[PDB]
Amino acid sequence: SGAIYVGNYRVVNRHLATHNDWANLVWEDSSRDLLVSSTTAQGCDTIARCDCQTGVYYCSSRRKHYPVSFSKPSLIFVEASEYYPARYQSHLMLAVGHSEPGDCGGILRCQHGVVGIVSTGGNGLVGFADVRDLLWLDEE
Ligand SMILES: Cn1nc(CC(=O)N2CC(C(N)=O)C2)c2ccccc21
Ligand SMILES: [Zn+2]
Repeated sequence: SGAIYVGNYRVVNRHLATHNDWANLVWEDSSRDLLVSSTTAQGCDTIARCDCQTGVYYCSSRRKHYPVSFSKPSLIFVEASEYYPARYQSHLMLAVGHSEPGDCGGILRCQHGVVGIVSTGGNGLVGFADVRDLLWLDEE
C-alpha cells in the first residue's frame, strides 16, 4: 500500500483505490495502473520533473529503502496477477529489486522529488508507474 500526497491530490495504484477514492475521482488510467483522487488537506510530496534513471524506492516487505537504476518509462508486458490479466502496461519503468504484491504504492524518488510508485514485480524485478509527465499534479 501507499500513496503520493501532492497539493490537493492523492495518487494511488488504481488496483488499490478505495471507495472514497472512486467517489472523489480526479483521473484514472487502467493502462498505467494509476488513479488520482481529491483531498481536503494539502500534501507534502513534490513531484520530480526530470529524466533521472537512478533513485531510491521503499520496499514494505523489507522495511527498507533501496537505491536502484531504472529504465525509461515504456510499454512493458506484465504477467497476470490477482488484479490484471497478462497485458502491456504503459509508462512503466523496471529495476532489479524485491517486490511482493503488497509493496505496491511504495515511492520511488530521485534528487528532484517523487518519480513514481511501485506497480509490478516478480523474480527480482520491480516495476514503477511513472508520474513525472503528469504536470497538472502541480496546479489547481
Ligand atoms: C508488486 N508485484 N506485483 C505483482 C503482481 C500484481 O499484483 N500485479 C502486477 C500489478 C500491475 N500493475 O499489473 C498488479 C507481483 C508479484 C510478485 C512480486 C511482486 C509483485
Ligand atoms: Zn530527478
